Amino acid sequence: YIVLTQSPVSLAVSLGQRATISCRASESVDSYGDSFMHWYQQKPGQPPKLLIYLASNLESGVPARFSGSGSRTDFTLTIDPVEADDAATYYCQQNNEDPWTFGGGTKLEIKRADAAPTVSIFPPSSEQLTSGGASVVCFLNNFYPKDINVKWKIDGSERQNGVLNSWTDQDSKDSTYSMSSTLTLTKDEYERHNSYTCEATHKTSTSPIVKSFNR
Amino acid sequence: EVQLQQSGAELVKPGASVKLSCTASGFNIKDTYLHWVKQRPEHGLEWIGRIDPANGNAKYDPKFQDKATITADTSSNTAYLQLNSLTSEDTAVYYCSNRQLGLRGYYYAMDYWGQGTSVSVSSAKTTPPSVYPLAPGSMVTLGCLVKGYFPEPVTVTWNSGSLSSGVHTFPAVLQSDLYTLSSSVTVPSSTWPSETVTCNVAHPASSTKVDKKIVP
Amino acid sequence: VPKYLKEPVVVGYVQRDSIAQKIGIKPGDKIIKINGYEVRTWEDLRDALIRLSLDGVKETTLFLERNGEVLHLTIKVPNVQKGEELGIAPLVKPVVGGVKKGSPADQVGIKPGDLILEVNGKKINTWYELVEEVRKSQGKAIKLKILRNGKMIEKELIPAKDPKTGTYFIGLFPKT
Repeated sequence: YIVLTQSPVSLAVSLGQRATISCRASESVDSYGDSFMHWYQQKPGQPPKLLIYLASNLESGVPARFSGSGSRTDFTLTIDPVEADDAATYYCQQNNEDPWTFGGGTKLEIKRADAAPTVSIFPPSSEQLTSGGASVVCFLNNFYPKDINVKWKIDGSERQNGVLNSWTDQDSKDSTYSMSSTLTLTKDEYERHNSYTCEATHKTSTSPIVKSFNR
Repeated sequence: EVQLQQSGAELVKPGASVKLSCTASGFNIKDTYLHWVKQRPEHGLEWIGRIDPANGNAKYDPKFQDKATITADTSSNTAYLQLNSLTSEDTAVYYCSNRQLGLRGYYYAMDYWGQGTSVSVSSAKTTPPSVYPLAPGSMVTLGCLVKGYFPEPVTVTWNSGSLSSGVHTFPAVLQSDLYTLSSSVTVPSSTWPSETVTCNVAHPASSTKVDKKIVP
Repeated sequence: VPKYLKEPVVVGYVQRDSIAQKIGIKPGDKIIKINGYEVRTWEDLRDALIRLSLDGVKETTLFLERNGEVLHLTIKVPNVQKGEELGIAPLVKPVVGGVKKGSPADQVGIKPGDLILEVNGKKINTWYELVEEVRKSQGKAIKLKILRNGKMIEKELIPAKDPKTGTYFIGLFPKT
């Protein structure tokens, strides 16, 4: 079968600039003056979407800033200029020969200007306290770059026990990330304390952004 | 307009089988082929096979030739994917698709995908999610916690879909054989709490469809 | 890449029920501008159309040449998010440039240089129409009237479903 090796595996490109992704095929994929090689874009949680087909042809509506070149065994997808919407994983695909194969994928990160998080803290719901649990939730929204730190404090003293973090994928419009931080503890010990602090440390600032509530 | 509409998420136990469906609109499958593609969590795309609905001739990747069985029904414009003898490598999102192409001199592309069907292969029983609201204690941020479910996935929407903007739904996390995620909505603080803000949660495997409105 | 992309926008084909047909664009029309975007090539047209849609323009003026006059028509800007297009194409005469060996067309003796006049008693003027009729054949035999050196010849052939193209194929490639 035709092996498709895709390069690079990952890259970070600044808004406005050029992205180059290559696909190598183990055997030729040409027939009667066409290359049976195509490029897909896959956004998080979405099905693949065709961009280029038969090496070089734009799918309807796909902007000219996308182009495909190559023949035979060596193919390139160019994205120039790159925009916020291009945050995604890209795949080459060949169908010259059965079975149809995909390349391994290339994950494109969009480099944008640094942006500090918007922090929000939320107390446990009555609905949760009634059922016996106590989750304190902190949203760090719309920041760049992805790297961020969160510290919890219960009455001024630090806690990392029972903290879980989850990052979104890069936003297709503003190129930012977001992060939820969830502190889970028993209803029991939650009601034994008053001050609940969430503080975010991000490249944008030496001093942390702090959000609190008193129970 | 062309659509490929796939059946809902499936929780299945190891060793068994599942049958997924794909229903096509705006074209006759009989005039073309339907394809099935596999995508495991954190993995890329793998072609499973195609079928010609006109003659039932299905072709596979030799690696799937015996674990996947592809059938089609022209009268109901529908293709099926049957996975048998399920292992944990079979846990994935499954996509049906159609492509049609014009060649040199008359280039065109028709390319359509279903939304995908999630298949979880597990011994574990189904547990429904708990759905808790998040409220503060010119822009207001509100949330919705979805706690302790199995398996994935779950769908969260705000005001039945009237809010797709300013919405962050975070990837689930696995804590002791249960899943937890949350979602945040940011609206103009004139709309809240003047008007309704409600998170809609659906969990296929436990057949749950709870709504939870956010109150001060 | 196809060479028409860098050529002037002379309409050869108008898709049926397309924005183009609705407003009365005809083969022979030379598209020269749309909104404030000069159209010298098919590529310019494509790029302008995508730009307008993405900038949220709903309606704009299309400038044509017809019998040496400029015509101004208001068009809906095609929705690129739905893949919607204007519905015009450059002329590709139904002249055979190549015949794949072994193909249904090869088997019935179709040769490079043939002019396909008619498919199933339906006159065609363009390669797009031939393609359309093959796509709609349902894998049943189709009749072709062919012109070879001024002589009228009748041919009948059965389209094969081709896994590469996802559709019926008879084995013909147009002349460029």
